Amino acid sequence: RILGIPWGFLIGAELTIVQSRISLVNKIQKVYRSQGVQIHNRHIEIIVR
Amino acid sequence: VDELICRIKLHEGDTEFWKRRFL
Repeated sequence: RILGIPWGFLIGAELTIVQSRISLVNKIQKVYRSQGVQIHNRHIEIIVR
Repeated sequence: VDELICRIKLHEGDTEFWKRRFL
């Protein structure tokens, strides 16, 4: 409702995807870090991509 | 009535306008 053609969909998808990736990695790493399991964010970022 | 419709402006393809509204 704010932006026009290939800007409402383009920018809206970027915001949703960036927000989803940040929360998905945090949620996954919250589980392993509470159990003392250390995994590099590289591996989780590959799955979440 | 159609006179009042005539003031509504479409901005399709105007990147500079959408950049201003993005800011």
